[PDB]
Amino acid sequence: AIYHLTAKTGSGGQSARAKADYIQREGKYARDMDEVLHAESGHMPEFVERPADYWDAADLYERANGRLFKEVEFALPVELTLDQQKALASEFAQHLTGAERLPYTLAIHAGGGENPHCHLMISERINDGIERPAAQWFKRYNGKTPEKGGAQKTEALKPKAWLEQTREAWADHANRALERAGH
Ligand SMILES: [Mn+2]
Ligand SMILES: [Mn+2]
Ligand SMILES: [Mn+2]
Repeated sequence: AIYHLTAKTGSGGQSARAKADYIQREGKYARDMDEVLHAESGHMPEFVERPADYWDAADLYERANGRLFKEVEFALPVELTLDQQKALASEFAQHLTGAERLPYTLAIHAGGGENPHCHLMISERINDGIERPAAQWFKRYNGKTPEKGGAQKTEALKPKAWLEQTREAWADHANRALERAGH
């Protein structure tokens, strides 16, 4: 079957922290988590103690005309069990952020019960393993001396072909998961 996937960037009055708290049902929404079946983040730099700490910095330090994150949304196969959905979502997140270790946060939602879906926000900053304070992470990159500037930005999510290529990738992933699940 077809599992539609869409995507958009957040710079108008978009707040990374608010978005992260909403999809994970954290913070103010801590008293309404039934909609969240799973949540996970990855590739977070050392200064981050909690995923939200990364989004807080992004909101407090990224320049106005900067890309706070790329939000991706995709439906999950209903036949799959929750564990199978968890593995699939994680697997696909790695597919999009694993090469360049782009920090990300994803959450799986129980759309009613007939429409399970996944929200995934990707930070377009390359984690090179070099420690940088929160106030320095989003500064401009310094090619000559990486440790003295911000994390380098990635252009991998900007190409025009990226959307359909991601859809084809998601399809290949969902399909693969379905067959080895018996379906
Ligand atoms: Mn892959
Ligand atoms: Mn990884
Ligand atoms: Mn949702």
